[PDB]
Amino acid sequence: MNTVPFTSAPIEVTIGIDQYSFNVKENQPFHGIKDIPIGHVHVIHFQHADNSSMRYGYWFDCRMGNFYIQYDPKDGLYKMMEERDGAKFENIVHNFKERQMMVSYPKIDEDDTWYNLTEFVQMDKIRKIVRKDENQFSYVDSSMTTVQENELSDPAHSLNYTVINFKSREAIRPGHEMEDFLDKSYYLNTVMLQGIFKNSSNYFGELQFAFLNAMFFGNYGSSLQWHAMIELICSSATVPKHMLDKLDEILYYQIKTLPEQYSDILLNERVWNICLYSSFQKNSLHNTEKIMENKYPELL
Amino acid sequence: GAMNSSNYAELFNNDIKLFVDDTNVYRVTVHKTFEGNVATKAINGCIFTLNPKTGHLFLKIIHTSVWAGQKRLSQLAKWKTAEEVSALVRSLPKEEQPKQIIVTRKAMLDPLEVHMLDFPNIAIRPTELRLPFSAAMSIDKLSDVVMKATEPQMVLFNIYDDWLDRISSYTAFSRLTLLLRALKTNEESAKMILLSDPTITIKSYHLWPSFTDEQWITIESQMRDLILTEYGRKYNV
Repeated sequence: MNTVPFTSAPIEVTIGIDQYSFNVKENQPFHGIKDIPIGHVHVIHFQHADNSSMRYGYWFDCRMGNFYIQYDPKDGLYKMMEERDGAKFENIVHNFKERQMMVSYPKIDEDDTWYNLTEFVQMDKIRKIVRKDENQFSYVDSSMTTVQENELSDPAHSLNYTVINFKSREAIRPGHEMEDFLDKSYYLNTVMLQGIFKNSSNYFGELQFAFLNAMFFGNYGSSLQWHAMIELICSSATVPKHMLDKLDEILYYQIKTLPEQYSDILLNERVWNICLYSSFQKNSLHNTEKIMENKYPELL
Repeated sequence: GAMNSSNYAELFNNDIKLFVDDTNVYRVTVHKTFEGNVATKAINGCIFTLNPKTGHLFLKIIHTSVWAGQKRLSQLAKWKTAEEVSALVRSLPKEEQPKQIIVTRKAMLDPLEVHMLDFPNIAIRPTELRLPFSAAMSIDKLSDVVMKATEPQMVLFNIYDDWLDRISSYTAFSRLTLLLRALKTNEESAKMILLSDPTITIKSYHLWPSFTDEQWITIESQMRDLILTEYGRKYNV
């Protein structure tokens, strides 16, 4: 059970830790989050009370180092930092715990939600999508654009999601135009799975990461990537049976977790209608079709 | 974006462009089977690919053999159209390749875009214009070469005959679209108007009769009359 101490909380802020969130008051004696489950990536995220613009946050894995948050009054944000001195860090956390100035990661024992959302998400893959190699943790915010968005402008601050484009030479073999456009199996299985991702676990990890960035930060490019990776599978006639079963589970937990009031901006009508009702896999996503029909029948 | 009434003169500028009409690619007769079910029998079709500035028509004849043993033919017909237009562009010298291809039907956009990925600088555009190119098969000489084809064939025409010697490509296109609109609205009447006077013939190397400038004005008047009448009937107005 790992800990992310906070130096202080000088500005009023809503703090997220994975799917949970807490309001902290200006100069409230808040000194961090304890009992963070080992074995998963986590995201700690912020929305300032005075500027509900720029949700931002940090993907991290407590197995990779000792991380803490400290407010920077110059850049005006809560920054994640690594403490390289083990004994200083242990002594900081022990003191804050003894004074009970930390919130406890509020996981219910029965509750597999976070595992279910991050099953395939690895820090090493996050750090290749979010390039800042001097840190072990990854900063994301509402405004960061994707490599794909940038092609259609500061490359250092980009989300390097795998570019998916259904009307690209990558997606379409010369001489198989109609075949490859109407059945994306070539593109899914040869180009993306065998060629780029190497396996379905890496593909799902990027899909899950894109969703979480869309949900937690309202990152529009992330939402585009999540939908494109769903659509590429649903538009393929030939998908491994384990992949379809796993996709159905992944999407079910994503749709279950999405705030009801954000379905309007986070769910693409065309993609979901095509995926559940027209696509090759219209009948392969039973759990997802059932939760979508009971939670968001308007969209459909 | 879309080609409309606003940007109509763009058709007659010096940027090579082609219209592509796929209406006549997949043609069938619907008939009863012995068992009283319904079946289709394909007939020869054609891609209508037209340079509106020069009148150069690339009539790719679609022989019924291309449909043999294929499924979802109305879908295939769009992709076959896109394949053949892509093949035509690749066959043209670079300086003859179009900068834009305008499709008369929006369903041709994705098929043509995917076939033309190798040509990212050729713009594929829809049009808001309701162009009467479906009536191409009412031009006797084009109908004849399509129906007689025993194999896939490309036939080259100038759909304006020698009109550009006397009129601009704006006026030539306006005459063509009026003639085709007439032929589309009442084929029998339109053909009657075009041939009624036996002294005005079609040259062996032409599609339309050899009208004088004055005879064209009469003809064009008679076509406008035909179109307005028909319209009053269609709508009772």
